[PDB]
Amino acid sequence: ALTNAQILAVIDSWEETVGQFPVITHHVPLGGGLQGTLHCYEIPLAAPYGVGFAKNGPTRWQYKRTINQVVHRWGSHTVPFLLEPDNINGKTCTASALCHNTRCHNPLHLCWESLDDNKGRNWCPGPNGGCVHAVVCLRQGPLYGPGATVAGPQQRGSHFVV
Amino acid sequence: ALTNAQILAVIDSWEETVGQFPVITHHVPLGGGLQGTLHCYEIPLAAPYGVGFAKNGPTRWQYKRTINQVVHRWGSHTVPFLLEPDNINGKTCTASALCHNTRCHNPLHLCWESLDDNKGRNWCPGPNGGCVHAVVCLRQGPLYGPGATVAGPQQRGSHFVV
DNA sequence: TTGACTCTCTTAAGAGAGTCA
DNA sequence: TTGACTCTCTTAAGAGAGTCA
Ligand code: NA
Ligand code: NA
Ligand SMILES: [Zn+2]
Ligand SMILES: [Zn+2]
Ligand SMILES: [Zn+2]
Ligand SMILES: [Zn+2]
Repeated sequence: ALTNAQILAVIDSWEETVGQFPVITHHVPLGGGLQGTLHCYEIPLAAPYGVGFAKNGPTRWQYKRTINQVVHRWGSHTVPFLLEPDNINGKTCTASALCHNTRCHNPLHLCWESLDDNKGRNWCPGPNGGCVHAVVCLRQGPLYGPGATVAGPQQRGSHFVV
Repeated sequence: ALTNAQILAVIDSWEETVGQFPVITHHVPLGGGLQGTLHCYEIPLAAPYGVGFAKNGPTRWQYKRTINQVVHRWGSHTVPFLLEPDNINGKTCTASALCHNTRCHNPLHLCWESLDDNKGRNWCPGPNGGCVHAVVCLRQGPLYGPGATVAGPQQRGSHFVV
């Protein structure tokens, strides 16, 4: 098994490589009618992506290192959390993009939480609009708002009460 | 089936059958420290379920009627909305349960919206805690709250800024 | 040891369609 | 015509593992 030192070395190699990705400045809603700025470190759209990186899906990548003749591989966003517990409350931990930008690999834009917590950030009003997440959101979620509901609750007869 | 009169016939027969389901009272959080009461009309746990109804999955059912000697079938929760557009902004319309109770078929607890809008109601603060859904929620979402994040954003070196 | 491809799987909100009696 | 079962698929947030040179 990899030692703590080997794991830290893996995290260091990842940061050095991701830190050289193109840095894109984005203006984003924060909630409460305010605007902020996020700086995303974005993996390239096509190969080559960077030392150790390869694409396994349309917006999925993996990071690979060979140690003592053995090949090790991790999801490209999971590396910052290799020294953390990998489950909580019986649920698997997942890399959760606070910037909602799948190509970004900035570890300051990622957290480590259940898939339900991860998903729910899509609808959060944001750090200046009422976010109650203990690890606070960086921006208002892209899907927050009144929605586009086609038809509401309704009945034709009188069989039902609310 | 095809004509307006036949579709109205399907909706009326469905309302009559579901109107005989057992009515179960559920007390629910509304947000803002307040509580309300909903009356769900719950499909039985095992067969028989009711005229026209059959189970295709653990929490999935279908309604079936024979019209013009042909069998027509729909998802158990879609029948109230058979006269509505079946898409919006190029996204499929889905039956969304405002009471978050899958066995419930009370049409006063259903709406018709994209799968993203549907999912997002799981994290809404509720009608007394700040819901902004244009078709308003009936309760606070079951997954609303601070979350259980294991690790927050972090870096080991000095290569990244927020 | 490394790059650039290939394939299938998980979750929880939702679906369509076939086999028998 | 009606009832009671069987199977796989969709979406968008996430994953693991094989092949070849
Ligand atoms: Na996310
Ligand atoms: Na729902
Ligand atoms: Zn980012
Ligand atoms: Zn938040
Ligand atoms: Zn209900
Ligand atoms: Zn709401």
